[PDB]
Amino acid sequence: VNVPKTRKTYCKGKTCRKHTQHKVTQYKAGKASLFAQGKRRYDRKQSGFGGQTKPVFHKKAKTTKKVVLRLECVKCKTRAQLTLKRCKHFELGGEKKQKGQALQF
Amino acid sequence: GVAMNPVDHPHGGGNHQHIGKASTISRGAVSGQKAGLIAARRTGLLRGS
RNA sequence: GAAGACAUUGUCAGGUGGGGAGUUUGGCUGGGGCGGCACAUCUGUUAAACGAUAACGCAGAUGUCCUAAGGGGGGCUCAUGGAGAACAGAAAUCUCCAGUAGAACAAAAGGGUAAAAGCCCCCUUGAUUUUGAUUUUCAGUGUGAAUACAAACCAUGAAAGUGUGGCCUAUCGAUCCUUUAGUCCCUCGGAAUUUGAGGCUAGAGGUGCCAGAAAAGUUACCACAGGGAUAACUGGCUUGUGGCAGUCAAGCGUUCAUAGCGACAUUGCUUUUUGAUUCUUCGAUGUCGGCUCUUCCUAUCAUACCGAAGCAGAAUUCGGUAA
RNA sequence: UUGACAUUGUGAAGAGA
RNA sequence: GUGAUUUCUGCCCAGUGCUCUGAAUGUCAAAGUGAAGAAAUUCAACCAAGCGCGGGUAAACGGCGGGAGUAACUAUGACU
RNA sequence: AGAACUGGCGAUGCGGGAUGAACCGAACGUAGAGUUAAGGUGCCGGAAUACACGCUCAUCAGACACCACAAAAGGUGUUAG
RNA sequence: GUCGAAUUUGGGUAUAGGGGCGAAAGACUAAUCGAACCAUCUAGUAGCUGGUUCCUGCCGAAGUUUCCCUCAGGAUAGCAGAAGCUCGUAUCAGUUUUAUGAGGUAAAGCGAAUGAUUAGAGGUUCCGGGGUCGACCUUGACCUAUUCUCAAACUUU
RNA sequence: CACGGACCAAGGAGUCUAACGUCUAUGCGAGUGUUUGGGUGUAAAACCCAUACGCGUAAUGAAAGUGAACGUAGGUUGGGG
Ligand SMILES: NC[C@@H]1O[C@H](O[C@H]2[C@@H](O)[C@H](O[C@@H]3[C@@H](O)[C@H](N)C[C@H](N)[C@H]3O[C@H]3O[C@H](CO)[C@@H](O)[C@H](O)[C@H]3N)O[C@@H]2CO)[C@H](N)[C@@H](O)[C@@H]1O
Ligand SMILES: NC[C@@H]1O[C@H](O[C@H]2[C@@H](O)[C@H](O[C@@H]3[C@@H](O)[C@H](N)C[C@H](N)[C@H]3O[C@H]3O[C@H](CO)[C@@H](O)[C@H](O)[C@H]3N)O[C@@H]2CO)[C@H](N)[C@@H](O)[C@@H]1O
Ligand SMILES: NC[C@@H]1O[C@H](O[C@H]2[C@@H](O)[C@H](O[C@@H]3[C@@H](O)[C@H](N)C[C@H](N)[C@H]3O[C@H]3O[C@H](CO)[C@@H](O)[C@H](O)[C@H]3N)O[C@@H]2CO)[C@H](N)[C@@H](O)[C@@H]1O
Ligand SMILES: NC[C@@H]1O[C@H](O[C@H]2[C@@H](O)[C@H](O[C@@H]3[C@@H](O)[C@H](N)C[C@H](N)[C@H]3O[C@H]3O[C@H](CO)[C@@H](O)[C@H](O)[C@H]3N)O[C@@H]2CO)[C@H](N)[C@@H](O)[C@@H]1O
Ligand SMILES: [Mg+2]
Ligand SMILES: [Mg+2]
Ligand SMILES: [Mg+2]
Ligand SMILES: [Mg+2]
Ligand SMILES: [Mg+2]
Ligand SMILES: [Mg+2]
Ligand SMILES: [Mg+2]
Ligand SMILES: [Mg+2]
Ligand SMILES: [Mg+2]
Ligand SMILES: [Mg+2]
Ligand SMILES: [Mg+2]
Ligand SMILES: [Mg+2]
Ligand SMILES: [Mg+2]
Ligand SMILES: [Mg+2]
Ligand SMILES: [Mg+2]
Ligand SMILES: [Mg+2]
Ligand SMILES: [Mg+2]
Ligand SMILES: [Mg+2]
Ligand SMILES: [Mg+2]
Ligand SMILES: [Mg+2]
Ligand SMILES: [Mg+2]
Ligand SMILES: [Mg+2]
Ligand SMILES: [Mg+2]
Ligand SMILES: [Mg+2]
Ligand SMILES: [Mg+2]
Ligand SMILES: [Mg+2]
Ligand SMILES: [Mg+2]
Ligand SMILES: [Mg+2]
Ligand SMILES: [Mg+2]
Ligand SMILES: [Mg+2]
Ligand SMILES: [Mg+2]
Ligand SMILES: [Mg+2]
Ligand SMILES: [Mg+2]
Ligand SMILES: [Mg+2]
Ligand SMILES: [Mg+2]
Ligand SMILES: [Mg+2]
Ligand SMILES: [Mg+2]
Ligand SMILES: [Mg+2]
Ligand SMILES: [Mg+2]
Ligand SMILES: [Mg+2]
Ligand SMILES: [Mg+2]
Ligand SMILES: [Mg+2]
Ligand SMILES: [Mg+2]
Ligand SMILES: [Mg+2]
Ligand SMILES: [Mg+2]
Ligand SMILES: [Mg+2]
Ligand SMILES: [Mg+2]
Ligand SMILES: [Mg+2]
Ligand SMILES: [Mg+2]
Ligand SMILES: [Mg+2]
Ligand SMILES: [Mg+2]
Ligand SMILES: [Mg+2]
Ligand SMILES: [Mg+2]
Ligand SMILES: [Mg+2]
Ligand SMILES: [Mg+2]
Ligand SMILES: [Mg+2]
Ligand SMILES: [Mg+2]
Ligand SMILES: [Mg+2]
Ligand SMILES: [Mg+2]
Ligand SMILES: [Mg+2]
Ligand SMILES: [Mg+2]
Ligand SMILES: [Mg+2]
Ligand SMILES: [Mg+2]
Ligand SMILES: [Mg+2]
Ligand SMILES: [Mg+2]
Ligand SMILES: [Mg+2]
Ligand SMILES: [Mg+2]
Ligand SMILES: [Mg+2]
Ligand SMILES: [Mg+2]
Ligand SMILES: [Mg+2]
Ligand SMILES: [Mg+2]
Ligand SMILES: [Mg+2]
Ligand SMILES: [Mg+2]
Ligand SMILES: [Mg+2]
Ligand SMILES: [Mg+2]
Ligand SMILES: [Mg+2]
Ligand SMILES: [Mg+2]
Ligand SMILES: [Mg+2]
Ligand SMILES: [Mg+2]
Ligand SMILES: [Mg+2]
Ligand SMILES: [Mg+2]
Ligand SMILES: [Mg+2]
Ligand SMILES: [Mg+2]
Ligand SMILES: [Mg+2]
Ligand SMILES: [Mg+2]
Ligand SMILES: [Mg+2]
Ligand SMILES: [Mg+2]
Ligand SMILES: [Mg+2]
Ligand SMILES: [Mg+2]
Ligand SMILES: [Mg+2]
Ligand SMILES: [Mg+2]
Ligand SMILES: [Mg+2]
Ligand SMILES: [Mg+2]
Ligand SMILES: [Mg+2]
Ligand SMILES: [Mg+2]
Ligand SMILES: [Mg+2]
Ligand SMILES: [Mg+2]
Ligand SMILES: [Mg+2]
Ligand SMILES: [Mg+2]
Ligand SMILES: [Mg+2]
Ligand SMILES: [Mg+2]
Ligand SMILES: [Mg+2]
Ligand SMILES: [Mg+2]
Ligand SMILES: [Mg+2]
Ligand SMILES: [Mg+2]
Ligand SMILES: [Mg+2]
Ligand SMILES: [Mg+2]
Ligand SMILES: [Mg+2]
Ligand SMILES: [Mg+2]
Ligand SMILES: [Mg+2]
Ligand SMILES: [Mg+2]
Ligand SMILES: [Mg+2]
Ligand SMILES: [Mg+2]
Ligand SMILES: [Mg+2]
Ligand SMILES: [Mg+2]
Ligand SMILES: [Mg+2]
Ligand SMILES: [Mg+2]
Ligand SMILES: [Mg+2]
Ligand SMILES: [Mg+2]
Ligand SMILES: [Mg+2]
Ligand SMILES: [Mg+2]
Ligand SMILES: [Mg+2]
Ligand SMILES: [Mg+2]
Ligand SMILES: [Mg+2]
Ligand SMILES: [Mg+2]
Ligand SMILES: [Mg+2]
Ligand SMILES: [Mg+2]
Ligand SMILES: [Mg+2]
Ligand SMILES: [Mg+2]
Ligand SMILES: [Mg+2]
Ligand SMILES: [Mg+2]
Ligand SMILES: [Mg+2]
Ligand SMILES: [Mg+2]
Ligand SMILES: [Mg+2]
Ligand SMILES: [Mg+2]
Ligand SMILES: [Mg+2]
Ligand SMILES: [Mg+2]
Ligand SMILES: [Mg+2]
Ligand SMILES: [Mg+2]
Ligand SMILES: [Mg+2]
Ligand SMILES: [Mg+2]
Ligand SMILES: [Mg+2]
Ligand SMILES: [Mg+2]
Ligand SMILES: [Mg+2]
Ligand SMILES: [Mg+2]
Ligand SMILES: [Mg+2]
Ligand SMILES: [Mg+2]
Ligand SMILES: [Mg+2]
Ligand SMILES: [Mg+2]
Ligand SMILES: [Mg+2]
Ligand SMILES: [Mg+2]
Ligand SMILES: [Mg+2]
Ligand SMILES: [Mg+2]
Ligand SMILES: [Mg+2]
Ligand SMILES: [Mg+2]
Ligand SMILES: [Mg+2]
Ligand SMILES: [Mg+2]
Ligand SMILES: [Mg+2]
Ligand SMILES: [Zn+2]
Repeated sequence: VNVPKTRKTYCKGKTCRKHTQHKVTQYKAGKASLFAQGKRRYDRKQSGFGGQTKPVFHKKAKTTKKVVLRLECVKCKTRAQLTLKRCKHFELGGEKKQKGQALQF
Repeated sequence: GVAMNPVDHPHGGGNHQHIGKASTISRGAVSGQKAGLIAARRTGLLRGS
């Protein structure tokens, strides 16, 4: 899929509930800090003797991942998350196609 | 060792008589793995006077 | 004498470490294995005119793709064919007439659509917010997908309207964890402010064995619990295969269908072939061949008596009663 | 096996961004 | 490892190992230093062996091909 | 080997099919008498070697569902058409 | 087979169980060895075999659904028993009748669509291509009305 | 032509426990439970009893919290007596 870099859609901002303009970015997850409780519970488990403790995934069948679009309000600044379907290729601000064009070169 | 059973020697793999893995063992090798040519720098017939 | 704050001894840290320790090494399956996916699904048919419905039944398909291939309005009408125009020819671009869809709608298939659902152009982001209900599957759980509403806020058009993704039937994902957005909210429990952390709601990162373990081999040195739910002899059904024999008589036999034969077809028998199957036996029916010995079968190699001959004789060949 | 820390005291030169 | 004597022991170091006073900054812990912080911490640099690179090594484990051309009948191919 | 509908067997004896899971008949407390089903009535064996019209003579005749097989093709045997 | 040496052998002594010892057979280590013997953890676990003790009376099944590292096992719904409770013909019903729907199988159809399929006859190409001649005949391609036979994944009916 | 059973006697297998579900009987009832303990005794009995505690009499949120009468504790339709 190709998506635009901007879209006008409803905002849940308590200041403005109405269709606003949105800066459309793409989601990427954070660095996952060491001090989240699970990670310091895991590192506890992982210590001493007895080798690996929690499992290790192997069997992955997925080619792709779902594309989550963050929408940042231009004015009220509040961000909302939207998710796409699955796709192998996704570009935001891609070049719009054109009909009737000569197959090039 | 190549004539023994696998229990008795690393060489002891049977069904033909062959060592089956490099006969040149490392220096950092562990007691029980060291058999054959041990630190061997090179191997084979030399003829070096 | 040598040696010297090195080394050694100590504790963490990185590397090496089948020498040694654990453990593991799918399922279905006309036995297992190999293949395959009938394991999660979709179209058509099998399916026996509601619904359901099986086999490793038949023909196929899915882990995608699309800022428009989504949303709305408008104009237009598509396959294809006939007759017509400089170079222009089978094939270029232009015209008229015909044209019920014979085209197109991502893809599998089926359905659906003609002042459209098709082609083309114009504007947009209903592929949005909120949170319940309903259908399929169903246990009437989950999940996926879908339908009709409500409450907002938008698009489109003169408008009535229609739009909560792709015309419909497939195109997918728990807990634990992490992560991002939301409410500016609660909690760190002697009391506070900041940093940090723990919550609530909603997404994402994945489990395709698709209701979602973290997993290589070998054993002829082997073991146990079981199994005739199950393979490897016999026996049983079946007889494709193998073996044996009919019928029709085109043809062969110089002549001449049938003395002796016999194509195309077609009806059979047999169980000394091989398969197919898996009923019996896995708390055990001694597994090849031979030797030895008996007896039975007849689809007769010989021998007794015959009929037929393309039987002069001789030899041979076909046949009958004959085991 | 390698690094560190500790056993670990006393001195001298001459070099590193 | 091979297995008296005799005779011979070819080619191959790309792989798997073994081995090397062989170029490197490429990667690379803990202690250590630097930056930011109210600190907890975060962020960097620097850095051991090892890996990575390079050399040797087959009486190390092991390997020694698929294709085609090519001499006057054919055939084969000393030849490429 | 595998589905559909119902009926059964399994879990169920009884009468019949000689024999028999599943067929036909019928389902079952203890008994008497009557009557029957399916199946039978020469003899084994309870019940007419009953009545009636034909057909059939086989040097393996035939004889009763499931059921314990036979086909094409022939017959101047005999029978009717 | 060997029999003057890698000979045979007494006794003393040494090596102990993931250990020993082995001129190598997984051999031997007290009739025990691809891990000894003894006791304990131990009544180890068993979706797997086997057994499971009196009588009568009444009722009476299932091998199916869904989920499961599920396929010799469970969960789940169904079938079944028990206990009853609220009521007293309220309501029903493995059935018909009448009214009113829905369906695309059997059959049927192919001089109806589609797809397949035998045979001639008529008519333009005056040919798609070559001949006969300094335009007539074959070949095909189409077209018109007919003809024989078909369909689980064709179809008006 | 599947397994156990040559024979006889004796022995020989759904138990107890802790926490529970439905149902039932009983006591008391917006309450209930004497038996940890104490009193007492004809002494493991029986008899008796303070303070507590447990569960119930309030729910709901993750949590800070908040916390059940508009109405004869409601309206319509059924309902035994
Ligand atoms: N040998 C010498 C004489 O020749 C004789 O002659 C006989 C042979 O030549 C020939 O006999 C053949 C024989 O050759 C061959 N190997 C076997 C075949 N079945 C016999 O066939 C003959 O004999 C048999 C049996 O008797 C008959 O049934 C048959 O009709 C006949 N043609 O046919 C003759 C009999 O018909 C016999 N062999 C023998 O007894 C006699 O003494
Ligand atoms: N004889 C008339 C024909 O048969 C029917 O007419 C009537 C009956 O024959 C038919 O009976 C059917 C029976 O066939 C079959 N069991 C299906 C269905 N359950 C029954 O019908 C009935 O079922 C039960 C009562 O039994 C009720 O709950 C249901 O509402 C009723 N329709 O129910 C029909 C209505 O009462 C069909 N409707 C139709 O073909 C036509 O009218
Ligand atoms: N529909 C009324 C009924 O029609 C019946 O008649 C049926 C047939 O006789 C009639 O068939 C006619 C045929 O008569 C006439 N000679 C030729 C015509 N093409 C056919 O027509 C029919 O068959 C063709 C396929 O063959 C279909 O394509 C067509 O749709 C169909 N109507 O089609 C009729 C049904 O549509 C009877 N006459 C009678 O029961 C009553 O009138
Ligand atoms: N035999 C003549 C030749 O054969 C074919 O055509 C034959 C047929 O295909 C054609 O048959 C008819 C036709 O006459 C009529 N006018 C139209 C109809 N649709 C055709 O139908 C044909 O095809 C359909 C499937 O599409 C079949 O269902 C049908 O049985 C068949 N006859 O007509 C021809 C004679 O029956 C070739 N198409 C063509 O070269 C030429 O006509
Ligand atoms: Mg407004
Ligand atoms: Mg610790
Ligand atoms: Mg550690
Ligand atoms: Mg959302
Ligand atoms: Mg969606
Ligand atoms: Mg050996
Ligand atoms: Mg070994
Ligand atoms: Mg070996
Ligand atoms: Mg060997
Ligand atoms: Mg061997
Ligand atoms: Mg050898
Ligand atoms: Mg060797
Ligand atoms: Mg090795
Ligand atoms: Mg120094
Ligand atoms: Mg190791
Ligand atoms: Mg191991
Ligand atoms: Mg299996
Ligand atoms: Mg295997
Ligand atoms: Mg396989
Ligand atoms: Mg499922
Ligand atoms: Mg689906
Ligand atoms: Mg159907
Ligand atoms: Mg149906
Ligand atoms: Mg329009
Ligand atoms: Mg047309
Ligand atoms: Mg058409
Ligand atoms: Mg569209
Ligand atoms: Mg389509
Ligand atoms: Mg269509
Ligand atoms: Mg129309
Ligand atoms: Mg309006
Ligand atoms: Mg709306
Ligand atoms: Mg959608
Ligand atoms: Mg998810
Ligand atoms: Mg979290
Ligand atoms: Mg935030
Ligand atoms: Mg506080
Ligand atoms: Mg505190
Ligand atoms: Mg804070
Ligand atoms: Mg995850
Ligand atoms: Mg998982
Ligand atoms: Mg699974
Ligand atoms: Mg797989
Ligand atoms: Mg599953
Ligand atoms: Mg193993
Ligand atoms: Mg086998
Ligand atoms: Mg046969
Ligand atoms: Mg047979
Ligand atoms: Mg044959
Ligand atoms: Mg035979
Ligand atoms: Mg002739
Ligand atoms: Mg003649
Ligand atoms: Mg054969
Ligand atoms: Mg069997
Ligand atoms: Mg068998
Ligand atoms: Mg037996
Ligand atoms: Mg057996
Ligand atoms: Mg025996
Ligand atoms: Mg015997
Ligand atoms: Mg024996
Ligand atoms: Mg045999
Ligand atoms: Mg005979
Ligand atoms: Mg004869
Ligand atoms: Mg002979
Ligand atoms: Mg003649
Ligand atoms: Mg002769
Ligand atoms: Mg002769
Ligand atoms: Mg013969
Ligand atoms: Mg005899
Ligand atoms: Mg050290
Ligand atoms: Mg140092
Ligand atoms: Mg020091
Ligand atoms: Mg060697
Ligand atoms: Mg040797
Ligand atoms: Mg060599
Ligand atoms: Mg090499
Ligand atoms: Mg090398
Ligand atoms: Mg090298
Ligand atoms: Mg560091
Ligand atoms: Mg230092
Ligand atoms: Mg070094
Ligand atoms: Mg070089
Ligand atoms: Mg190699
Ligand atoms: Mg080769
Ligand atoms: Mg070569
Ligand atoms: Mg060749
Ligand atoms: Mg060659
Ligand atoms: Mg050649
Ligand atoms: Mg050449
Ligand atoms: Mg040549
Ligand atoms: Mg040549
Ligand atoms: Mg030549
Ligand atoms: Mg050559
Ligand atoms: Mg050659
Ligand atoms: Mg060369
Ligand atoms: Mg069957
Ligand atoms: Mg049916
Ligand atoms: Mg029946
Ligand atoms: Mg029964
Ligand atoms: Mg019965
Ligand atoms: Mg009987
Ligand atoms: Mg019988
Ligand atoms: Mg009987
Ligand atoms: Mg009947
Ligand atoms: Mg009598
Ligand atoms: Mg009768
Ligand atoms: Mg008979
Ligand atoms: Mg028989
Ligand atoms: Mg007969
Ligand atoms: Mg006959
Ligand atoms: Mg006759
Ligand atoms: Mg006659
Ligand atoms: Mg006559
Ligand atoms: Mg000897
Ligand atoms: Mg001697
Ligand atoms: Mg000795
Ligand atoms: Mg021990
Ligand atoms: Mg072990
Ligand atoms: Mg030791
Ligand atoms: Mg010895
Ligand atoms: Mg061995
Ligand atoms: Mg012993
Ligand atoms: Mg022993
Ligand atoms: Mg032994
Ligand atoms: Mg063992
Ligand atoms: Mg021992
Ligand atoms: Mg002992
Ligand atoms: Mg026990
Ligand atoms: Mg225990
Ligand atoms: Mg257990
Ligand atoms: Mg099992
Ligand atoms: Mg699983
Ligand atoms: Mg069993
Ligand atoms: Mg149950
Ligand atoms: Mg009940
Ligand atoms: Mg009707
Ligand atoms: Mg049809
Ligand atoms: Mg149908
Ligand atoms: Mg039909
Ligand atoms: Mg019809
Ligand atoms: Mg059509
Ligand atoms: Mg069509
Ligand atoms: Mg013509
Ligand atoms: Mg009609
Ligand atoms: Mg038997
Ligand atoms: Mg048994
Ligand atoms: Mg027995
Ligand atoms: Mg026995
Ligand atoms: Mg006994
Ligand atoms: Mg016995
Ligand atoms: Mg006895
Ligand atoms: Mg209780
Ligand atoms: Mg006392
Ligand atoms: Mg109280
Ligand atoms: Mg309030
Ligand atoms: Mg008020
Ligand atoms: Mg009321
Ligand atoms: Mg009332
Ligand atoms: Zn806003």
